[PDB]
Amino acid sequence: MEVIELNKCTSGQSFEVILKPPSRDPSLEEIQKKLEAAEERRKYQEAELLKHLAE
Amino acid sequence: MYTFVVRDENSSVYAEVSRLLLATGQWKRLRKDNPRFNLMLGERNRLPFGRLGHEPGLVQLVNYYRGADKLCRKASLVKLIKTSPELSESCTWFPESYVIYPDEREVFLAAYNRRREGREGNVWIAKSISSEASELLDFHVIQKYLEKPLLLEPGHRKFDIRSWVLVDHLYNIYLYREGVLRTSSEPYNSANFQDKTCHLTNHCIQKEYSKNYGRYEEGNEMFFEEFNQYLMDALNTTLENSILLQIKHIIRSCLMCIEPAISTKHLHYQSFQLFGFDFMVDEELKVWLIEVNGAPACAQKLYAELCQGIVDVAISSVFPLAPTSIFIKLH
Amino acid sequence: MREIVHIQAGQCGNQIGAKFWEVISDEHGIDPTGSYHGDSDLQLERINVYYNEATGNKYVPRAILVDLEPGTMDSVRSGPFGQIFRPDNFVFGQSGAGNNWAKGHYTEGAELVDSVLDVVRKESESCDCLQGFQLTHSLGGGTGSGMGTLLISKIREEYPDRIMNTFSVMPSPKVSDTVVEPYNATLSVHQLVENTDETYCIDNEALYDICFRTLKLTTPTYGDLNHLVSATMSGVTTCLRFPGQLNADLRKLAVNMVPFPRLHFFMPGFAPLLTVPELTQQMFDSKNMMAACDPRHGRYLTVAAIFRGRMSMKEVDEQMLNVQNKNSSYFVEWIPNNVKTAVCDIPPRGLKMSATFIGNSTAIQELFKRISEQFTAMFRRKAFLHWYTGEGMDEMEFTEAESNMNDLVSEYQQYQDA
Amino acid sequence: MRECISIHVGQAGVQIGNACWELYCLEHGIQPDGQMPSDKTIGGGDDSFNTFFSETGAGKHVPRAVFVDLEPTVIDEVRTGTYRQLFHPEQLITGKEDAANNYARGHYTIGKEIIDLVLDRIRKLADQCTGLQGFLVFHSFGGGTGSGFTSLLMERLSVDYGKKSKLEFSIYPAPQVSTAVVEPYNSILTTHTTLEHSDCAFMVDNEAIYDICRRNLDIERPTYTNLNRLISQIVSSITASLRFDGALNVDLTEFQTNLVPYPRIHFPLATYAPVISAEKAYHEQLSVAEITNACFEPANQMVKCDPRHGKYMACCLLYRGDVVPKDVNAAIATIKTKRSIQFVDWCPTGFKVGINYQPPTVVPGGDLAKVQRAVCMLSNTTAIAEAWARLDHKFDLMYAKRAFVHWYVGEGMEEGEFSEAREDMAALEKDYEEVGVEE
Ligand SMILES: Nc1nc2c(ncn2[C@@H]2O[C@H](COP(=O)(O)OP(=O)(O)OP(=O)(O)O)[C@@H](O)[C@H]2O)c(=O)[nH]1
Ligand SMILES: N#CCCNc1nonc1-c1nc2ccccc2n1CC(=O)c1ccc(N)cc1
Ligand SMILES: Nc1nc2c(ncn2[C@@H]2O[C@H](COP(=O)(O)OP(=O)(O)O)[C@@H](O)[C@H]2O)c(=O)[nH]1
Ligand SMILES: Nc1ncnc2c1ncn2[C@@H]1O[C@H](COP(=O)(O)OP(=O)(O)O)[C@@H](O)[C@H]1O
Ligand SMILES: [Ca+2]
Ligand SMILES: [Ca+2]
Ligand SMILES: [Ca+2]
Ligand SMILES: [Cl-]
Ligand SMILES: [Mg+2]
Ligand SMILES: [Mg+2]
Ligand SMILES: [Mg+2]
Repeated sequence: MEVIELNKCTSGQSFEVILKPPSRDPSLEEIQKKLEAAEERRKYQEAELLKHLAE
Repeated sequence: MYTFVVRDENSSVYAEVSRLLLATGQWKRLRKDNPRFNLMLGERNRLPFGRLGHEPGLVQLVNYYRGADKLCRKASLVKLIKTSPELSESCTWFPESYVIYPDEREVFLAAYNRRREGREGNVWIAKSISSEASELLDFHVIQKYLEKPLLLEPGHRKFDIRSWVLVDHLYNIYLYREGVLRTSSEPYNSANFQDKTCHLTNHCIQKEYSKNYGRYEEGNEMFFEEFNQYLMDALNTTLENSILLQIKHIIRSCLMCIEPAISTKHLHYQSFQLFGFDFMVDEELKVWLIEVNGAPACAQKLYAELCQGIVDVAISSVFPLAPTSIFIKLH
Repeated sequence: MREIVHIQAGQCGNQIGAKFWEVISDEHGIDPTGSYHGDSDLQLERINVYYNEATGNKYVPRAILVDLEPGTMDSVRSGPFGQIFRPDNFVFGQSGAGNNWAKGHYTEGAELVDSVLDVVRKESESCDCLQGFQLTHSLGGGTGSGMGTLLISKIREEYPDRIMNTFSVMPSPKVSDTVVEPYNATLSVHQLVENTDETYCIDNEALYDICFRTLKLTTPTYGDLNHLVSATMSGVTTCLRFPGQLNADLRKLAVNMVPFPRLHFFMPGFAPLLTVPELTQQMFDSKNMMAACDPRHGRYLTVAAIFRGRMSMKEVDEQMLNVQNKNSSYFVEWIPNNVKTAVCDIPPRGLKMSATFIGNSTAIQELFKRISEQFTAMFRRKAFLHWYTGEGMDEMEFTEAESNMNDLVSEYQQYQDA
Repeated sequence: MRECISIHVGQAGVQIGNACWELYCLEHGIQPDGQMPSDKTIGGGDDSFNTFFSETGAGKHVPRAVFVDLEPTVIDEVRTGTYRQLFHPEQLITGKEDAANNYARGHYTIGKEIIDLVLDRIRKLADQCTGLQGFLVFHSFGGGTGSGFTSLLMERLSVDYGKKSKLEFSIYPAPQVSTAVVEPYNSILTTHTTLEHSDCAFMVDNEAIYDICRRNLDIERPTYTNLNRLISQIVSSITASLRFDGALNVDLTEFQTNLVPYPRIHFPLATYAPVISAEKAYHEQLSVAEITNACFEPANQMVKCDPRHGKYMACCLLYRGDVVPKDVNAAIATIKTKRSIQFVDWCPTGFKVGINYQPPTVVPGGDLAKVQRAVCMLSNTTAIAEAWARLDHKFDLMYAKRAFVHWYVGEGMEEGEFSEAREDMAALEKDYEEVGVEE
């Protein structure tokens, strides 16, 4: 049971105890595209509603 | 009104237990996928333990112990005994076993030559029966074959013992006072290991292959009353003294070993389980553990009593309904 | 979302509407003069949902009163809390609708509908954040049914992203005014399936039976019927008016109760018509349903139970689990935790504690099937059709409405076997 | 000294943020007006508490925090609360119309309208940092804003601050603690879109906290205030190393280094002990061994699961109070012989320990009693995948009938995103399995 890396300060201390040894984020553009694509689908469905109500 | 679900249609035991709960009138069977249950009689494989104990205001109990497979699997059991300090290599009631992947490949042969050279009986068995190590490895765990078993007379026949054990949610260990002996009706001959009919006591192979099936006792099943009587008349001893003490010892040893791993004493759900222990006895009246069964079937004669007992000590103890014990408390 | 705009149309709409305002004004501590005299501050925390604040600590209901004849609205103004309403929000004609859907929807109502939308617009324009609208009406008459649904259609056009909520009174031969009620109701429901997010189906048949077979009233009046509705409307809108566990709005209500857009017709319930088990068992009983339907003939998609007053909510949850296990076969398995239990600290007047039921059950198809049968009984012989054809309608529009409700019945039947 | 910016999204995030910053001010001796007498370097300084608090000329200590909600009433309570002076108006951002428990409403519809405002307000806090570490995001899984807007924010943060680390404190949905019926939907959706943008995420199941408050605090019906004050303690334990002098977990990068070997498997299990009711007149103080032993009791975990049937990848012990390394090792040695602790056979079977001599601070008039020693264990175990399993199961039940889907599609979302999100969760469950492998 080993105790490694003991660091003592005036607020406390820390250490490590070994018991057994071992055996492309989306760009700003692409996000804007998704947000605008969903907006168009909303506007499309609303337009279909207003068209229906117009009939 | 308590609610339960049935998720194992093949279970003859819990089919009867299910029948009893309904007969009380205080238990209602829901559809198998209804999560709002008090009691799950779950499936044998891939039981969703992770979904239990997450329903608000619902105390949930299940008929299986998560982790009990370590005791109910051949390879795991051998691995459990050899590695657990509680059981250790100093386990004098479990046959010399070795786990083999198609490991213990070197050690098995290292001990094999220590018996052939010593001219000691070097016959082994492997499943998941030969005297040659080459015939076995070409064919799973390898276990030493008791060449000197206890033989019943008349018949000169070998047998094995089945003990039903119930472990409730409080991890109390109950041994059913009614056990059963499954006997091979063909007389034991050491010389022939090709024919397994006299050497297999298992009913399934016995039911069809035994050319003298049902000769001595019905269904090749002898119960505790007769076997005790035979032991008194033939060997001047009792079933309790000569055999049951070792059986209770082995059961307690195995179940206490895995207790901290499977216990549900402070878990968000509760577990109980019926186990099937299979034993062997040599000519020295010494008991050997064969295997542990996770989903055991009972004997037809003993179905009604045991299944009722399961309700009383494992189910009703958690969910009370609106006097001798058929169990022996081992814990 | 904050502000809700209330609209009441027709005789039934204005009578139940007036009663609803009298009840909640009392609960929020508002007198007929519009002045606040309450003891608690919970009454004023979300009072702006139904009330506008005028200068002088006066609270004026954000309500709009509509009818094609002054008769009922004259009685409202002379009623108890008749002076609390904004005089400019009284919009009425002189002709009447003659219990004719076509008159309210196509001819008489079309002439008046614009001036109503003017009042709606004025109220909406001075809202911090409009939630949507609540409409009270019957489906059996002409104004509330015909013009009411016409109103909803044009409100949706001008406010396509706001929630439309209705308290709709279903007609019944037990409490009937005219024989054309099945025609009027059938035409209205089709409008409701397309143009509302939430409809509280208030069956006059159920209201009558409750007054008769429970409250022991030999000859129930409309006042007796409206007493049950007032209590129900107060209970279902509690989570909107008061701070509580839910603390919800119109959209959040619709989201959690409506798994499929067309299936948004609810069975309300109230108790008592006291012990917690008694209060819980009673609220899930058919005898307490405001829609004459047997819940044990259908399945619950979603359920909301709201408790009022002071009680051990531990004991409630136990009883809620209790009634659920009794009715375990009447809930769907494919919507986990579809039963909501909620509490409000403010009890209604005259009751120490109460409970309100709001269920989305497939059993409500019995209501639409009942209306459909009465519709077909007359329509197969084209009876009383001349009242409608004389207003410009033709038989095809009736056949469509008949089909649409049959489809609605089929849609409820689909999820009853799943 | 490297600064940390905290972001609180939705009702759950904000209300938890309130409890945490209330506790932070009590731990660092900061009065509600922002004045800190013990601090001598007026107007600045690079002390450990400066990681969370910036300073003004009047000796005022301002939390490096941003509260965001698509609805005013919750944050309005902060504007008028006890610590109203603590926050500058620009830190508190409110909308007028929430997401109605709809992920799509929070992410797409309402999200795009306010996302640019949030970033600019965050940018202002970032510009006041000499060396920004990263972000601590507080939100719920179930809420429309907490799920919808958070995932959108996490994407933009990865764009504008690609080098910085991002940690999550996420509230897992529990039917007993005020849930919407569609919260399983929102949980799966937000996890799938946030998964590659979060370096480490601490899940807190409301169910676990609820039962702990009932069992240990004798509160029959725990309120959000009860739950949040307990959660704040766990949060405080985790962030203590960033706010106080120490050597373990000194920066956000170390959390990933010490707890997360595989990037996708970044959900450490948190276990806290002890929790004692303040109403309890006669209480006996628990020892090091006792509180350390409790770290392996499921009833003390932030998420209910069984670590005995999984495998550890990492374990961190965070002690506060009268604790010495000697007693820790003796406790661990005893535990390894009684408990079932199995590590993966490609990781060092060990424990990284951190001790802070200052005992846990409790809110005056709170439900928690003041103890002399407490411990928070952070263990990355495959057992936490159980929580994903039950969550995904509820998803599958509703989605089979496409229930409530129209509410999401109506906001511009597609059915494809549902299946896309679920498959990733299916892959995530599979990742955990690969790691923690009649008769
Ligand atoms: N622990 C804790 N959980 C909370 C708190 N507030 C809400 N929750 C949980 O968060 C989930 C709902 O998310 P909310 O944060 O309330 O909703 P939101 O993020 O504001 O998004 P909206 O739908 O727009 O309101 C529920 O499962 C609640 O249990 C809180 O103060 N403390
Ligand atoms: N708790 C909390 C807040 C979020 N839950 C919702 N917010 O409003 N309604 C909600 C909600 N959740 C649900 C889960 C199952 C069944 C119904 C549910 N409801 C709907 C509900 O509570 C309600 C209450 C009063 C009504 N007149 C109509 C509906
Ligand atoms: N519950 C209830 N139902 C009513 C009331 N008044 C009328 N009704 C019902 O409403 C239908 C008549 O519609 P009504 O509102 O009177 O005609 P409208 O003025 O054109 O809307 C009939 O089926 C009545 O049973 C009332 O005060 N309470
Ligand atoms: N060590 C042994 N010595 C002698 N016979 C044995 C031994 N182990 C098992 N058997 C015999 O094998 C039969 C059951 O063996 P078992 O390993 O349980 O088969 P299976 O693995 O197919 O269940 C019993 O009838 C028993 O007599
Ligand atoms: Ca005219
Ligand atoms: Ca300073
Ligand atoms: Ca990144
Ligand atoms: Cl960067
Ligand atoms: Mg009339
Ligand atoms: Mg009339
Ligand atoms: Mg919110």
